[PDB]
Amino acid sequence: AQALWTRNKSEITDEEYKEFYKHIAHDFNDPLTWSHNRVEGKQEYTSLLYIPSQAPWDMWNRDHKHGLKLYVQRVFIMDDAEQFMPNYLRFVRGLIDSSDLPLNVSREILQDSTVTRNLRNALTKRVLQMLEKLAKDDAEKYQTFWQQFGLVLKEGPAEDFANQEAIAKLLRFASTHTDSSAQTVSLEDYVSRMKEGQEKIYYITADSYAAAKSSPHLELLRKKGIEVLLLSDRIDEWMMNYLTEFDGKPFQSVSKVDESLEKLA
Amino acid sequence: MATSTLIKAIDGDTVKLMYKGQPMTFRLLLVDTPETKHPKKGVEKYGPEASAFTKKMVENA
Repeated sequence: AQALWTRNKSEITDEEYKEFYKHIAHDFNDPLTWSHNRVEGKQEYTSLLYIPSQAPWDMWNRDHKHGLKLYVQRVFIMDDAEQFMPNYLRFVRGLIDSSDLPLNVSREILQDSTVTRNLRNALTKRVLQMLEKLAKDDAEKYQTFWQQFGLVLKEGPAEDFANQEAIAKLLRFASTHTDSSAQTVSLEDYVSRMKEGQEKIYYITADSYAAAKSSPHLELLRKKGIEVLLLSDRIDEWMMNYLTEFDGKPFQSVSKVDESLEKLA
Repeated sequence: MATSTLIKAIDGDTVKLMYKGQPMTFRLLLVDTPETKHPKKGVEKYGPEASAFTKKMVENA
C-alpha cells in the first residue's frame, strides 16, 4: 500500500492496476489494459495509463473528463489534464508524474509548453502500443473499446493522412459478413477475406446501420462470397475524406464500379 | 458493370466514396519508422501474458 504510480512493476500485480483505475478516475468499469512506464535521465516522468472498457458520458460533454491526473514530484496538481493526449487519443484515462514540468503548472502551460509537448508525443507512443497490443491481447477487449470510442479514432486519419495507415489498421467498421451493430471487421480483416479480382475495398455510406442493414442486396454478395463494409458513423464521412487508400488497395463506393470483372475479362 | 457495382445498396448515382466535413481537429498523430528500444517497461501482454501459461486462469480479465 504505497503511491502505486511510483511503485516498481514487479510488485504491482493485475489486482493493483484494475483497482487503482477505479480509484483515480472515480469510475467503476474495468480497464481492458494498462501501460506503466518509468522514465528518467533527461525527462524524469513516470506514466501509468489505462484503457476504459466503457465510454463515460463526459467523453462527449462540453465539460471535459478525458485526460490524466497531473502529478509533479508525487504532488497532485490537476485532474482531467488531457494535454498529455490529443483529442483523437481522448479515451486514455490514468495519471502521469513529472519532475520536469513546474509544480505551479497550469492547463495553459500543459497545452502550449514544448517540454509538455514532447511529454504528450512520448505518451502517444504508449497509446499506439496499447491499441494494437489490446487487439492481440484480447480481441474482445478491443471490440468493447471500439463500440465506446470508435468515433474518437476517426478524428485521427482525418487529421494526418500521411501516417493514417497506422490508425487505419486499428479502425473497425461493420460489414455484410454479419448483420450485427458490433463493428468487428477492420481494414485488416477485409484484406484477409479479399477475393480474386477484388482490387478495391467496397463501402456503403449510411446515416444509420439499421438503414444500411434494411437493404436485402447485402446477402446477395455474401452468398457470392463478397464482403461490403457498412459504414454508419457521422464522422466516418470526414475520416475517409482523407483515407483514400490502405495496404496499397484503394477505396470504392457502392455508387461506383471497380475492376473485379477486368481481371476475369 | 452498371453505373455502380452488383452491390445496389444505399446508392445514388456516383460519389468520391464520402467527403465534406468541418476541420474540428488541430495536430498530432502516431510516430512512424524509429523502433526506439530504450522506452519499453510495459513489455509483453497483460491479458493471457503469452498464449496463457502457469499463472493465467481468470485473475487478470
